[PDB]
Amino acid sequence: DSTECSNLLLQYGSFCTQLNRALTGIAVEQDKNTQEVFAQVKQIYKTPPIKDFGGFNFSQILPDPSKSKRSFIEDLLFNKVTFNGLTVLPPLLTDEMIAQYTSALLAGTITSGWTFGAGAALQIPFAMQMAYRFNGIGVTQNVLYENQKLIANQFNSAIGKIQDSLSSTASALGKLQDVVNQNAQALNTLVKQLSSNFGAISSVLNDILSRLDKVEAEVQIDRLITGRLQSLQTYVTQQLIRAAEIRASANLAATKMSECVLGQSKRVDFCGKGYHLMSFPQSAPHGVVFLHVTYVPAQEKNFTTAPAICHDGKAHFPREGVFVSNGTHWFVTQRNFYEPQIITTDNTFVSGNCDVVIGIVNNTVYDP
Amino acid sequence: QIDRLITGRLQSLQTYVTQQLIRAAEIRASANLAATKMSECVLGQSKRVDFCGKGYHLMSFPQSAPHGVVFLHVTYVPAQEKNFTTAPAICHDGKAHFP
Amino acid sequence: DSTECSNLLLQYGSFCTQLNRALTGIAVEQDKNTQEVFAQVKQIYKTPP
Amino acid sequence: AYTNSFTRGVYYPDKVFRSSVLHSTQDLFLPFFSNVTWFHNPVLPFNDGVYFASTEKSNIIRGWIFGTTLDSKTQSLLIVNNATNVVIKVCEFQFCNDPFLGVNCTFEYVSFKNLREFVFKNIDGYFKIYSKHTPINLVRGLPQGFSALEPLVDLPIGINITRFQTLLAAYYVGYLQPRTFLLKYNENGTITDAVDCALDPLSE
Amino acid sequence: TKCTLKSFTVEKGIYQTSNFRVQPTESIVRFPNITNLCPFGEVFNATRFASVYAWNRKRISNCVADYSVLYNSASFSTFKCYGVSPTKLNDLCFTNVYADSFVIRGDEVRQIAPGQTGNIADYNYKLPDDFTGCVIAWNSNNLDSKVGGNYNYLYRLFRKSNLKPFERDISTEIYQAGSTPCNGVKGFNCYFPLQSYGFQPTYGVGYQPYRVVVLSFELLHAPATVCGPKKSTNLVKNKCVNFNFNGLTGTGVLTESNKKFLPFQQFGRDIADTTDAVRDPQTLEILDITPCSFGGVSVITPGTNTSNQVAVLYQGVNCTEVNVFQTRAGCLIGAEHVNNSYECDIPIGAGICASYQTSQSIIAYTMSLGVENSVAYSNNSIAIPTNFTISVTTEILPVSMTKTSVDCTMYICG
Ligand SMILES: *[C@@H]1O[C@H](CO)[C@@H](O)[C@H](O)[C@H]1NC(C)=O
Ligand SMILES: *[C@@H]1O[C@H](CO)[C@@H](O)[C@H](O)[C@H]1NC(C)=O
Ligand SMILES: *[C@@H]1O[C@H](CO)[C@@H](O)[C@H](O)[C@H]1NC(C)=O
Ligand SMILES: *[C@@H]1O[C@H](CO)[C@@H](O)[C@H](O)[C@H]1NC(C)=O
Ligand SMILES: *[C@@H]1O[C@H](CO)[C@@H](O)[C@H](O)[C@H]1NC(C)=O
Ligand SMILES: *[C@@H]1O[C@H](CO)[C@@H](O)[C@H](O)[C@H]1NC(C)=O
Ligand SMILES: *[C@@H]1O[C@H](CO)[C@@H](O)[C@H](O)[C@H]1NC(C)=O
Ligand SMILES: *[C@@H]1O[C@H](CO)[C@@H](O)[C@H](O)[C@H]1NC(C)=O
Ligand SMILES: *[C@@H]1O[C@H](CO)[C@@H](O)[C@H](O)[C@H]1NC(C)=O
Ligand SMILES: *[C@@H]1O[C@H](CO)[C@@H](O)[C@H](O)[C@H]1NC(C)=O
Ligand SMILES: *[C@@H]1O[C@H](CO)[C@@H](O)[C@H](O)[C@H]1NC(C)=O
Ligand SMILES: *[C@@H]1O[C@H](CO)[C@@H](O)[C@H](O)[C@H]1NC(C)=O
Ligand SMILES: *[C@@H]1O[C@H](CO)[C@@H](O)[C@H](O)[C@H]1NC(C)=O
Repeated sequence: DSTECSNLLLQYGSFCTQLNRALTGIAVEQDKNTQEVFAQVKQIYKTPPIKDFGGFNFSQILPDPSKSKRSFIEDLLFNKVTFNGLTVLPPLLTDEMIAQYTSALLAGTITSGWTFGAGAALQIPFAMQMAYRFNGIGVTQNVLYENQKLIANQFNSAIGKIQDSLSSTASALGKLQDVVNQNAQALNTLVKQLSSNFGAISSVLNDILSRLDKVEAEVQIDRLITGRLQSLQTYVTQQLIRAAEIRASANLAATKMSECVLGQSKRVDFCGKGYHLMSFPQSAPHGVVFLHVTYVPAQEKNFTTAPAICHDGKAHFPREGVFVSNGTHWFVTQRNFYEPQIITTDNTFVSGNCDVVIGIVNNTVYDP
Repeated sequence: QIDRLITGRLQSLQTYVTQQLIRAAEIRASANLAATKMSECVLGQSKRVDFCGKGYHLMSFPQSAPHGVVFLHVTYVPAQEKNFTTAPAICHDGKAHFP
Repeated sequence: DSTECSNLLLQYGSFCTQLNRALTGIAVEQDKNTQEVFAQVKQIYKTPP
Repeated sequence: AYTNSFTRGVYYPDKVFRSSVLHSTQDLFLPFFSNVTWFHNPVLPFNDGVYFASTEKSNIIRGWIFGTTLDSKTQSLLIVNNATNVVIKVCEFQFCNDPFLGVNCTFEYVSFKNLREFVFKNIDGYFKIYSKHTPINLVRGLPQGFSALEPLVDLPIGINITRFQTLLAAYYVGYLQPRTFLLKYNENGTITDAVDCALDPLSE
Repeated sequence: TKCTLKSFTVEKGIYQTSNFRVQPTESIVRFPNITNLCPFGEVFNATRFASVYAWNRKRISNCVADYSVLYNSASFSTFKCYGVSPTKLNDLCFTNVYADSFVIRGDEVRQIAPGQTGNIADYNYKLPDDFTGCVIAWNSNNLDSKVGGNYNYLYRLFRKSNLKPFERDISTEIYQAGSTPCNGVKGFNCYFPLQSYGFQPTYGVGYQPYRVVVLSFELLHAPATVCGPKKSTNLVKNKCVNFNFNGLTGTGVLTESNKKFLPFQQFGRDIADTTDAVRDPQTLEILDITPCSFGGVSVITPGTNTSNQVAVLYQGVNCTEVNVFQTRAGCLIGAEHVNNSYECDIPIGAGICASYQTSQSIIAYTMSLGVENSVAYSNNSIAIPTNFTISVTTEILPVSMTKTSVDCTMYICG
């Protein structure tokens, strides 16, 4: 706010305006990034008063009405992340609005599965949604219903480990905390550069105007103008490149929102390790957290196997699953869970005589 | 005097080329997305939720536009639902049947 | 390696320090990029004899 | 004779309050763990400036002289405690080559269980004094601990200095270097710890 | 807005046109209590005085020289100054000042000037052509003149050569005034080199005695031990002001504070070097400094082809510092706050948006996220679609920029 300096800054023309235009382009994009992750749901779906989700317990991830109206795990995440012409603008969506979108996405997912992404939300019982998520990974739905208490207890236990993982240490949130740190470090660096001389007699602008007369002071001030303007161009270039890194992360987060919250991804290791069942979005400062629920197969046995079995000269192949021998009998099992079925013309289909197939075995096929 | 003009005009031109390099990377990310939407949505049938527009993807058609591409994503949207009572299995002669 | 030049360069403040910081950030990211591709396997599997 | 200085000899480098914060600064400081000179007086070089410290609960030491000749041909600082308070003069003193006290002029001014520590430095035309007083439990070496020295006076005398001597049982003398230091300011703006950045790779 | 966009038509949006900044209500100056006023009484008011052949010099240093005490003293028979105007003296600073003092007759006071000639000028006290400093005199016939004549005062009548500028020579050696060799004793044309004015009370205005003082100034490598007195104003808290404390010039709002500076500390700094407190030099309170209130000014507008009404957002400002409404984004002016919620038309921030709506005005509202829906969940109800719609969705993606190439030589040096 020196008027002597302002008259010299006008000689540099459009440099000052295009720094404000560049930072405004970044600032508006941060709301576009936040909108396109969370605002994927057209209606604010809300959970019923009852909580009979087949024994699954979402109480740590659904909203807490006693709390902003964040979930328990969203409150952990919001606790663990922590004027020389510079200003900071508010986001377009408050944390209370972001928590209404994660609540709507979660309440839709729980009460209606993949269906609320594709059209109107269609209700389905949670144990039947999980059966259709099990069929999606090639495990036959009776493997859910016959194990529903075990699967519910394993899910409830695994959400319990998320509370401990986020309560006992902050160190998991390093990706979000580093985004706060890089912006604080960049703003402090931009302000610290006001103390630098850039070769001028002093860095204090009124000090130059006391020590020297107009023509000499103008030569000393033009060093401060050159250095401070080069320090803004350095900061705004650095924020343009850092905004491209955050936009690439926001496009990835918008894609995990669409393909894993609103659906069930078939893409290997995209939405957690193991075969993907579903995921739940939880908000965090400057980011999003997905709790990816996945099936991991856990207790293998070795079996002898054959590509086909030869019956009355005909080679039989399994429709779904694979042949295995327990040691002396032969069975067909689904691929991803040991459930042995007796080999029948329902389980198997024919293709030609034995002699074409390398490694075919002689065993009986039952005809009902 | 000319060294002041050369310094200012050269820094004016470096500022433009720096922004064009950053803007070219923003457009490359969109050209790689459009190349992927053409391979997966047009040349195939994507099962990726909301990748090829809202609803279940049937097919899409490319139309050219100046500096871009336009996809007409044809999708199946379910539209007149009715409520039904449901069950995970049914018990017949002492055995559980599943659909 | 001039002593007289270095004491002029200090009067520009954080410009030289943040160039070293920027190139160090690029250097560490090359190790991250190379881990994200190849280090996806949890164990060194070996083929049978 | 010589001694390890430990972490002694930090002072407030400017009249600025800073709090709850770490400040990185370059100034004439005594290096940490420097191997300083020790005495029970000789004329000494002044270099960039001096840290001077004494086991003073005794009134053996009375004052100091600073200049180039320390004799007649040019003006020199004389500093003496008159047993009430410090007196300062800058005369062209022709005084004794072996001065002792019982166990023209262009400027003038008037202000064992203990250590009294002082820093003397000259910049562009001002002579600056910083000091501190503390209890101690050791007779031989400097007390191994930390406490910063506070400014007393900042004198507009314009004199050139290259040598000094004491007027007058242990006391110690060490020379300031243009070190970079990191300074820990507490809630009340006292320096409560410091790091000599050039000391070792962990300090860097 | 039209000027900030450099165009005559403005389309719908929010445009940052300008920056609001509270102006300083007044300018304030603070310095320590004015002390060590220079010892001019020892030269201007002392009972004793010097003979002009052997004048007395007082060295002046380490003090505040209020020259207005001298030049406003209307009792003085003359004031003159050279290289400086009297009203400018109290702004200046010097390494040393010298006050040179003597008694002479009134008719020789006119000799006391740069480069002039006469008995006093050439043989008692010589001033250079480039003398910078002041000449001051007053009649002293009350002290320096006596019945029968005061013969105690003397001036040099004879010398072999003129004095150089500020040369001093008190010697009484007998002077050869002609062909007579002196041989160490007086005689015809071998004379005592001094004479007396003999001041009698019957003397006229030009023969009466005057006490004279000449002030000489210098600036050197040694710092300025003399300055004219520092002014100061009253102190204003809670208003926006421009301020100086000693040499710490700035603009801000001043308040009392909970900060406890150590006794020697004068200023306080924030994490990023920015000054945020000061000690007042006349009563040692610790004042917080905060910047005078400022923020981006944004014009919210419908398209000018639809309406010329506008609303203004003072980003981060609180309205008491500028319909009117305090949003979390800042003071919003010229927009009706509305109790409904709608889809976001023009964004403001912190959940607020604005639009031009119904007879029409700019409204501002908390944006609506979407229609609330209770999914009809129960543990044995399923909804199955009985029918479908084929939907066609248009998606647009940019693929390439306009290809540019610049001749760097022709752009820089046409
Ligand atoms: C769900 O789990 C929490 C503890 O994690 C427990 O307090 C609650 O009673 C459980 N059941 C329901 C229906 O919330
Ligand atoms: C399968 O058999 C091999 C035989 O070498 C053995 O090493 C392996 O541990 C067995 N795996 C299991 C799960 O029993
Ligand atoms: C294999 O399955 C049959 C099923 O009846 C069982 O009797 C037999 O004990 C199993 N084990 C072996 C080693 O064959
Ligand atoms: C496996 O290799 C052995 C090698 O001796 C061979 O006897 C056997 O027929 C092969 N079986 C299949 C299924 O290829
Ligand atoms: C399988 O059965 C056929 C007909 O009985 C026989 O010729 C053949 O040798 C048997 N064994 C194998 C391994 O093909
Ligand atoms: C389904 O049941 C709910 C609750 O009884 C009801 O609100 C809704 O209108 C019903 N019909 C459809 C098509 O959802
Ligand atoms: C300390 O320094 C002196 C020379 O300044 C040297 O004679 C002495 O040996 C040194 N002592 C140690 C322990 O390094
Ligand atoms: C600061 O000074 C106050 C004086 O009352 C004292 O209470 C406090 O303990 C001191 N120390 C700190 C670190 O604030
Ligand atoms: C300054 O002078 C005034 C009036 O004599 C007095 O009230 C005040 O205490 C003085 N302050 C200092 C710091 O000397
Ligand atoms: C202005 O509004 C008129 C309404 O008839 C319309 O014809 C015209 O296209 C509009 N032009 C612009 C620049 O909005
Ligand atoms: C705005 O300023 C007034 C004082 O002018 C203050 O009382 C108020 O708390 C401030 N904040 C808001 C949101 O009004
Ligand atoms: C909105 O309605 C509430 C309750 O009637 C009232 O307190 C508030 O002032 C209203 N605001 C406006 C702008 O109408
Ligand atoms: C299905 O919807 C279409 C309109 O989209 C309607 O014309 C048709 O009659 C409906 N058919 C049934 C079986 O409801």
